[PDB]
Amino acid sequence: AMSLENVAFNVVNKGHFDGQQGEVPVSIINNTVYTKVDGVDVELFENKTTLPVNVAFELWAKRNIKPVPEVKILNNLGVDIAANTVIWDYKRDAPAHISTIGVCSMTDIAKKPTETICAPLTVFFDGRVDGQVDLFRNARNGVLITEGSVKGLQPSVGPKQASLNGVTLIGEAVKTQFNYYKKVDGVVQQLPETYFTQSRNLQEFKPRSQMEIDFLELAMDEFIERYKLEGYAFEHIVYGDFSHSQLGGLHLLIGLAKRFKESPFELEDFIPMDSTVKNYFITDAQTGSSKCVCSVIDLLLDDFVEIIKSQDLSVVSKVVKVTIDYTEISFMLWCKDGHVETFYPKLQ
Amino acid sequence: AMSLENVAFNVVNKGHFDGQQGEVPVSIINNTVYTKVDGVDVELFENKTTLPVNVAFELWAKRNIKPVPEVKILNNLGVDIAANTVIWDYKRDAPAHISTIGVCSMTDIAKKPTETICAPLTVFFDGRVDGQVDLFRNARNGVLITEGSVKGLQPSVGPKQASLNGVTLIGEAVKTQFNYYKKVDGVVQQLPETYFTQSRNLQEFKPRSQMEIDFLELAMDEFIERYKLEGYAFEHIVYGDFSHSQLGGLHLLIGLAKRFKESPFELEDFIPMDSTVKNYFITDAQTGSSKCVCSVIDLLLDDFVEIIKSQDLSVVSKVVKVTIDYTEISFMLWCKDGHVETFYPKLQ
Amino acid sequence: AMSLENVAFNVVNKGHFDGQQGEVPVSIINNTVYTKVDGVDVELFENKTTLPVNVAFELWAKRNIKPVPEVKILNNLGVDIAANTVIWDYKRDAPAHISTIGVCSMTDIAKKPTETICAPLTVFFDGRVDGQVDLFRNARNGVLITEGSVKGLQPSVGPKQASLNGVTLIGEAVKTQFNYYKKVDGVVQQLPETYFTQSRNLQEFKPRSQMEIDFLELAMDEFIERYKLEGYAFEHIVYGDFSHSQLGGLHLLIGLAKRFKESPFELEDFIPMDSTVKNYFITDAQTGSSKCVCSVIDLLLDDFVEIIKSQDLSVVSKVVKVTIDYTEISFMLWCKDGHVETFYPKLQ
Amino acid sequence: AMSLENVAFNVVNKGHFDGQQGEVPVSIINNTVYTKVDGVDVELFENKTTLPVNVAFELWAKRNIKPVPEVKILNNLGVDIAANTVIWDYKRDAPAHISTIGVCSMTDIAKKPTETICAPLTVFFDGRVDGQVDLFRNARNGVLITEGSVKGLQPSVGPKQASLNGVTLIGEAVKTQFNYYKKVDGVVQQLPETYFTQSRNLQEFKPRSQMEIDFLELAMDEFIERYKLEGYAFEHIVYGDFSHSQLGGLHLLIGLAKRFKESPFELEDFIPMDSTVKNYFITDAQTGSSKCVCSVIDLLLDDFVEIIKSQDLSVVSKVVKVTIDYTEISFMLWCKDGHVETFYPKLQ
Amino acid sequence: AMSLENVAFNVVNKGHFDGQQGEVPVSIINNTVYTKVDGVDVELFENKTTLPVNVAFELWAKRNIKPVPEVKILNNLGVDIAANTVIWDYKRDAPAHISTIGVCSMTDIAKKPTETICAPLTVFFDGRVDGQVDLFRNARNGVLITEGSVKGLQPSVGPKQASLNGVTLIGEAVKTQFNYYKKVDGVVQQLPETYFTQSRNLQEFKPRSQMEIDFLELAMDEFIERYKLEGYAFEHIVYGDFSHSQLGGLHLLIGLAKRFKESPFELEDFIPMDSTVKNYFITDAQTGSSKCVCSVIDLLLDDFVEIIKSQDLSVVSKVVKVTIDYTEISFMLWCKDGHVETFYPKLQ
Ligand SMILES: CN(C)Cc1csc(N)n1
Ligand SMILES: CN(C)Cc1csc(N)n1
Ligand SMILES: CN(C)Cc1csc(N)n1
Ligand SMILES: CN(C)Cc1csc(N)n1
Ligand SMILES: CN(C)Cc1csc(N)n1
Repeated sequence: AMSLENVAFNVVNKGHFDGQQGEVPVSIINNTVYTKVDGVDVELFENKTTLPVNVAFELWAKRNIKPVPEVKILNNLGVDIAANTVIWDYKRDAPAHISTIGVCSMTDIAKKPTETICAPLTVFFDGRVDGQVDLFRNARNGVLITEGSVKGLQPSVGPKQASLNGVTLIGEAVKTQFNYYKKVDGVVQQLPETYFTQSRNLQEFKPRSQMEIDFLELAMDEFIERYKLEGYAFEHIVYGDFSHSQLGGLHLLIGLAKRFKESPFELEDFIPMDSTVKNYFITDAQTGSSKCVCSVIDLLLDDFVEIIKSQDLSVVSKVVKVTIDYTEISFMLWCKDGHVETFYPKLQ
Repeated sequence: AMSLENVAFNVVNKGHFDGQQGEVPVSIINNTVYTKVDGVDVELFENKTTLPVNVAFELWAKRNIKPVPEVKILNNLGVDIAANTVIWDYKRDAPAHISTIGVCSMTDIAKKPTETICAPLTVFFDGRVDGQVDLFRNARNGVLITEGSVKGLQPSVGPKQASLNGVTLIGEAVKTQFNYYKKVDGVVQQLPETYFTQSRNLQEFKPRSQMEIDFLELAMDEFIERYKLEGYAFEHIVYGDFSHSQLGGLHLLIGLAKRFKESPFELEDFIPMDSTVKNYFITDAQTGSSKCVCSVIDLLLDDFVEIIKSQDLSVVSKVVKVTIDYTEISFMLWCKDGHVETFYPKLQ
Repeated sequence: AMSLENVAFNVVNKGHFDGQQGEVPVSIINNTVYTKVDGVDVELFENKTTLPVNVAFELWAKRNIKPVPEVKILNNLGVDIAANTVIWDYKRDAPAHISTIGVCSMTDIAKKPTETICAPLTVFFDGRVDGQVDLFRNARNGVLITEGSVKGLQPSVGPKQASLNGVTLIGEAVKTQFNYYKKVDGVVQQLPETYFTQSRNLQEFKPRSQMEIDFLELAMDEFIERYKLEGYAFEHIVYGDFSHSQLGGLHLLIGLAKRFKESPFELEDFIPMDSTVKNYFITDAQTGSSKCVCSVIDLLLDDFVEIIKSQDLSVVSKVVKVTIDYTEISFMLWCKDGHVETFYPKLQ
Repeated sequence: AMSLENVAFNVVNKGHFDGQQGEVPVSIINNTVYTKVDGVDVELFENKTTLPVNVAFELWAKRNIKPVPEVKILNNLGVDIAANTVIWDYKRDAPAHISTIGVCSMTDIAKKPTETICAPLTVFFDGRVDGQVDLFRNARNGVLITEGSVKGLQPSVGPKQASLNGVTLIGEAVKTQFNYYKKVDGVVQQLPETYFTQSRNLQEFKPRSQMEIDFLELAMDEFIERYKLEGYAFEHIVYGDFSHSQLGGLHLLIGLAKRFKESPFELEDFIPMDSTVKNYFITDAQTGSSKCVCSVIDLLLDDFVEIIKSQDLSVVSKVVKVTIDYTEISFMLWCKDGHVETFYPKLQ
Repeated sequence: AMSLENVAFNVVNKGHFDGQQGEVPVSIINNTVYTKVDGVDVELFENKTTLPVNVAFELWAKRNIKPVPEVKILNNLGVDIAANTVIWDYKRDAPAHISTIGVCSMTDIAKKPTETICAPLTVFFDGRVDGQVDLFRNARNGVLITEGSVKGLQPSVGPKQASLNGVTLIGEAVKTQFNYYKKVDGVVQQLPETYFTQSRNLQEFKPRSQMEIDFLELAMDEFIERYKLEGYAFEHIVYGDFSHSQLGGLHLLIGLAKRFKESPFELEDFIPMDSTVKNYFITDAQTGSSKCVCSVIDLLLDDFVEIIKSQDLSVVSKVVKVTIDYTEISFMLWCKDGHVETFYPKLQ
């Protein structure tokens, strides 16, 4: 019963695929899906994926329209595929996963996640869908999200935010904080202690603590004095050094947000995907200070201060490993005479 | 209930659209339609039309698989559209008509040829389909084909041949000779008395008369002597003159077929469409004699001899109009001292 | 050290990928790979696959240039992937398998067939490559070909022919007849007793037995008399019935080859892939007799005669299953009064 | 050693081409370069050039990431090609020059600018690169930029701004003001006296003089009074006349910037390239006043005032030639009774 | 007055560009040019070049329709560009040269070959066009063809054949044998004494000497005996050795033509361009003997016999340089005990 014309009918009348009956006239030209609306063609979808246009159209129409974990979380947890849904990746304008289970005849490797092809894959299960907690309970590999408790299983409290139709938000009218569960080879895992990235924008940056309010409001030297940060190189790492041709530090999103209020800068996202650590080719418009690979992480300033203040400062250079978004992030810590020179997410 | 996947299902299982129920997985990439057959994509259709790939695919699947009039006949008769069928043009690899009636939601201007949008268009009707003779009686404009007699309607016996799936043939197991009828502005039009082109190939040329057998077998001077053709310039017009840089004459397909047995030549079909008169950029491989626009017609040699012998040879140059395939073909007749110099389908 | 320019260098200098060092300037435009040869671009490859142009180019350069089993055999045996080679499908102008093992970084699911992702897949192993017989012994699933005996393994003698660079041939300077072995779920499977299709063309058809020579030479009634085939409907099944609008029978390639010498016909290959049984939309040019789905098999006439003469003729209709190319081909046998009416590869 | 996969590796790991060793899996689909990052394709480059996708990708990766002269300056100076670098044109999303020298095997006309093919071309040399001042000294044709003095050669002080990764800026952490030198047929040229365009944006417009601060702050009549501009048509030329259907004047960017603070307007950049004078199809959103070709120049208001006050106002219409960005810009000056009516960059 | 619609008008009415006035409606979709002929689109041109579709269309319409030197001759002579004509390469379906002189505004580097940009380029001049012999006398670099004598210029008699509209022929109604002249750096160059390749096809092969007639008619051992070729390895070099997995010898087109009459073989033209020596990936269908790079030259058998009989047979291996089509072709001559083992165009 699935068809191009039926997917298009659902998009036109329901804003997305809603299992409704009906067909609309469709025309495909190159990578674009159009529909006839009173004698003229109207664009419904432009394929930006590496899948065929009609296939990507159907997967985009069948995307999950509930708040879902951000793609970076799913990737860090080793998710290969979702059970009977499509996690659409709005950063890549493409499906987050290569294959599907019970979604599209062209991409499906199975109809149900109980089929033996899914046994080695880490299947994403959503406890908000009936029967998915039980499917995770019998799955060999999987990642489960829930809104509440699961009998016997100990939860890992996930981030406060989730993606709803490409908008990362902390839900007020919807629940976005999930309990995370993971199984590897039939064994429930104890998920590690983890920090979480805040997933904020440069243009819409809002502080989420009194320390972050003080960072944005106070001058550099009075914030450093207030929070006893002397010797931690926040002037370089967080504020940024725009005095040399190569831009110094600037690895925390809150520091880029502070700079952004004063003067603009170019951020070239050369690997445009969702990731815990982002790399930008940054050009500061005021000074002309630039850096080809400037690693940026959006940690709550308090969490970053806690991380940097919990490090031994007696070695010239070492790798500092921190669990962020369930993954191991390596940082390079450079010290001199017991003070930090730089601390940055390792470009590895 | 029409869909891309249903059209594809019919192509895969029925060799064409057969109104069957079912769907197959389809992928569209550029101008090609594929289907998954055991994990790999198999090409079903490559779009060579100016219509969208999925639209052209549906029209090609819905093509008429009965013997139908050749596109040149339909064009000569002023056919704009077909009633509830698609006349596929195998020479252009595209639908013969821009729009449809009751065939495809993207190309349809109407569901039934009785809709007022069809009134000014010359609609093609097929008497072999129930109700189509009556639809022609009520159509303001149209062309009707029938296998037999329609009470009160004066018939025009059409050509012996018709196109069946792109093969032009004189039916033995099927009827290919139709009665033709035409209406212009609600009035039945008297079709003119006409010659018909034979629709033969250069490579598969077969003589269809004793005169044609003699043309292919006898030498030039003994054929001309046998058929009393002295003074009719058959040496130039039919045999061809390969002695100068510009190829002389060579306007009858049988003459090209005779030459082809002896030595090959290049025929550039610069306007590749079905037409009563064809134009080729011909290069003779043996001599290097060539002509940018060599008009070629496939008339039965007897018909061409009858035409040329029925002309007044007392004027230097004049236009000779001959009805061929229902259209008026202009010829340029050039004479000197009561003999033909050249006679060719007038270049426009 | 694999690159687009290195694959292109190998194509230009070695006719294919040969592991040589070097690079040539390449330009990719749409689906075509070009190389600069003295200031002008020369086409190296036109992508006809659903894979990206550069990816398909690399797989085509890395195609197996030794005689390999025909794709229909591999498909019939359930082959999903090849071990460290590419079986190029010359009929589809695409790789026979979706993924690779140790061939191309874009398509590889593994470097070696011992990786756990290959365990559920039926991997094709070539005993002519060092270590591949051992790899088959440790594979959970696979198909092995060999030129000789493997101690302890019960062989299946395969067809006499193999594909060498797209040419199906019976090797004289090379071995094309292989021993076949198959494993399903770690257990060696007994390959069934089978007939083999002959893989002949209509245009280059050669008889391979005295019965086939007699079929092509004798008239229909004297061949049927010589081989005692009265009551077996060879007039319909093998010779073909061109008297009605729907073409009767014509299911054996030798019968199409016999007809082809007398008069031509159109064969529309609507699912253009390699398969034991082929389906054509056939239009006979002489009569206009046609059939949307005409199933055609190229069996040696003697094998087909043996099959049809080994059937019980006392039931109106039944399915007759025959093992051909290791697969079970269903036939529809229709009888009346102890004589065959029709026998054809069952349309699905 | 140059390859598609190596260029892609450099882009992924270094933010641009950095001569590093390594390869990443690449897929090319249409005009887009992707790389596999954990099973999914991530876009690296979308070709907007008229060069092949892989070729444009390599040139974009090999773009100059130091502050370089703006393309309009290079064009006005007659630069045809750059020595061993790529000047990327961010306004056209394409290389500024057709060919390269020592950059890419597909576009290179030479490896070194000393090769005889470069002798007639004006090669761009960068004194900040070792040996390039000496290469300019021996070049027949060229344009040289330097940060300081060149022995024997008299410099032309260029504009204060340069382009750094597509951002036009006046460097604080980097030097953007260059000394310009030019050679035609082996002879060092005396570059002319020139004004420079300021290269500002409408949205980020900042005044660069007290007169420009007063223009943006004061009302029209008090600015004209303060700067004694009565009779110079600044009301029309700089402020703009929005009272008629055709938009009057509005040829100086500062005037568009002033209007922009009050109400928005549409600027159609119908020839989107870098040029000293820009032409826009402007539609004022508040009034509906519009002009198909509104020539706009960004001159410092003081320079424009100096130019207009240095003209003879006694003729109805004449061409006024001004050297701006080293090129001759023609202006049309229209006067009546000794006062300016209009003064605009000539639409020629 | 040059336009897309005017080029299309000329193609439709004149079979090519003929400088006529007029326009036809054109539509461009992807790489195809169409024209409306009675409401439907008819394909005029499919772009197979790396140039834009409209640009390649114009160059193809403006192709030289007189017999011209074969592209291999022009390439061997170092021709970079043609004076006021387009040499169409029918083997590559593209212009033979990158740029033009006085042909198309998109590809022209000059209007006349006297412009200083043409001075370093070897310009092709055609003495059959008025003023082109004089233009060659003033050109710094060039190749001139003439039908007769140029006072003072020492001629080189070229091959008997030329290309007329893609057909290589020895003219009977047109002159195809030209006098050749070449200039390098303002100095007329003495063209070397050369053999010429015959430019024959495998399918249309005709012997051009009594020795070639005897090669095709006599058995291998009686031809070798008749022409005293014992010890020259013609069994390997010309006849071919099909006994091993790697195809032995087979480097002369006449030997491939002889084999072709007996049994077919696959010739993969992996670098499809016109060249004196061609390389094929050959697969013999009868034996399965194959060779990845089989160099093939079409020399008149007498010329090849003269070349091989004029070599010293006392060294194990040496390079033998032979001038063919004005270029120096290296051959690898392998001897043992005073007899030839192999002699083949040296693989590079
Ligand atoms: C282009 N990308 C945003 C995909 C998309 C969604 S809706 C539409 N026209 N395109
Ligand atoms: C390419 N043209 C013949 C259309 C067509 C019909 S089936 C197929 N693959 N293409
Ligand atoms: C078009 N298809 C045969 C693939 C291919 C191989 S070589 C070339 N130019 N294309
Ligand atoms: C589309 N244009 C901005 C080129 C470009 C640079 S990085 C990328 N994906 N495209
Ligand atoms: C496809 N190639 C032969 C170019 C061309 C000339 S005419 C036409 N339709 N295409």
